[PDB]
Amino acid sequence: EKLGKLQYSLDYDFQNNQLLVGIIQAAELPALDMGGTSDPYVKVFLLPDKKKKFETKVHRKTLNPVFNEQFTFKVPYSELGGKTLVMAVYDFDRFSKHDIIGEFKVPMNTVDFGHVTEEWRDLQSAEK
Repeated sequence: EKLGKLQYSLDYDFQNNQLLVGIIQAAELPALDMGGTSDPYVKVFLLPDKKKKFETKVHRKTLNPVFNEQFTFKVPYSELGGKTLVMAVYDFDRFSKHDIIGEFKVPMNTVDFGHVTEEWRDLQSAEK
């Protein structure tokens, strides 16, 4: 844990009233596969905030992958106010015990979805 980072650019399509979380890449998180690599997968959902578990495409034998991967957040900015953005780097290792790699906790009230949210966001240690 203390995962490294995942830089993103999250945008709003407001006339479907949904947020968009198009990250970039996560970099150099611990390997859960038999090749000193991982098969990254990002869990992205909220509570009654929008409990929509979306999923990154699995990046085989690399935990430092760059997708620019859209986390579909079907909640308006006005609706953001209550909402809690949790994001979870999870390794789908298809065989062994799946280790949760990392996570980040992102409260809506701190995230400005006026236009495009571009900042380099770090994967913090998850203990799940």
